[PDB]
Amino acid sequence: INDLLEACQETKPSISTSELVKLRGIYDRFQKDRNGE
Amino acid sequence: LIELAKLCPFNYTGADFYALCSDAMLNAMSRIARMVEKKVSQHNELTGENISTRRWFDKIATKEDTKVVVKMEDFLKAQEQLTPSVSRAELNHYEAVRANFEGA
Repeated sequence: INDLLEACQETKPSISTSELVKLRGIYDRFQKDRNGE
Repeated sequence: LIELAKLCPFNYTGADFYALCSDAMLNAMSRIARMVEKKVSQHNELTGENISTRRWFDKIATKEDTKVVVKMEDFLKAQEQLTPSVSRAELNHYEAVRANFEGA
């Protein structure tokens, strides 16, 4: 468990929040566009 | 069919209607496939004969089971799941094209 916690602390998101929110917005707009509303 | 015509907005295209009908048929087929699966599973116990769905498809999948029957709810549910394949912005762009190519 401790080694797992060390790995968790070391790990950082492969996606920076900027790209996360950008892609979320793009994908939501595409889903809505497909929904045609 | 008139109800479906009522529900559909004016952005649908022949591709959209084909996709909708395909999804409805797929839902009916999911119903049929599940019912055949229950047939096979239950018969595996009642007769104790674990006759895989293959043997049913070759010998016990009668014409009626092969027969495809669809219900309004299938098309309606697909319609709720349905999503047009073009943006109203693109429709307006093509309308702009039409305006110059049809009004003169």
